[PDB]
Amino acid sequence: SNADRLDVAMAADDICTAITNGEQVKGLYLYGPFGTGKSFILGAIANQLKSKKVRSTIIYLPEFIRTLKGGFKDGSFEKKLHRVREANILMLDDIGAEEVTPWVRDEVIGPLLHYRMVHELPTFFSSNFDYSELEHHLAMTRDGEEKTKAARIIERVKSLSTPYFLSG
Amino acid sequence: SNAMMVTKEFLKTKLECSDMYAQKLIDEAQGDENRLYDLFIQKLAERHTRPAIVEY
Ligand SMILES: Nc1ncnc2c1ncn2[C@@H]1O[C@H](COP(=O)(O)OP(=O)(O)O)[C@@H](O)[C@H]1O
Ligand code: BEF
Ligand SMILES: [Mg+2]
Repeated sequence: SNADRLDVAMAADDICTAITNGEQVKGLYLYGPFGTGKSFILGAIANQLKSKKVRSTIIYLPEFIRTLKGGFKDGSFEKKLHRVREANILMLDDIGAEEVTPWVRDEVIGPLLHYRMVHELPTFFSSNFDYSELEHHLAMTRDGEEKTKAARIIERVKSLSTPYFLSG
Repeated sequence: SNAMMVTKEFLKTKLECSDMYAQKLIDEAQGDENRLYDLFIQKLAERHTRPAIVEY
């Protein structure tokens, strides 16, 4: 895992340096067991960029989804929510840990990911799941339509990211 | 119908998570109850502490 850590460290270094130099980059999909420092590294990237006057946003997906599911009106969340899809640099922290809610998955997340895919907006992820596992998590049921929707999501995630494993 | 099923539904209920995520927690604990409980509380704390969106 020192090797894992080294690989991810130079990935993050390269990505921050490129972003700061105004280059096109692809985000990281960081995955692995609990507590290996995935969220920490996403935070380190955000703070590194901040140090260079580059903006970025980190969504904590469980609470994002909980807020959307529960409903909201006019506060900080609504104001921030309206910026997320077109944020210059976006990170989805702990995808896989949220409650799966089809309308949120398909009306908010899917379109968001499609947008960032086609406009090549850097998008990062952390998860306890690899892409295959995440695709299965995203399907609320065995139903065909669910399988198709989940597949759409995961292909967009794959187009947007390069996967890195951080070991126990 | 057995302790494992119970533990899984308990995690799904209290963390409000998917079956697969709950099973990931269980697998990670590898049969150690205290380890699973500690992990549960770590994630419970994160869930109730973190804002949905943080802008940098
Ligand atoms: N490189 C690191 N240096 C110093 N503290 C760290 C580092 N990585 C993690 N910590 C801490 O270790 C704990 C677990 O890291 P975290 O990023 O939450 O794990 P996860 O991979 O599950 O997202 C956190 O308290 C986090 O702040
Ligand atoms: F517990 Be972590 F966010 F994988
Ligand atoms: Mg994390």
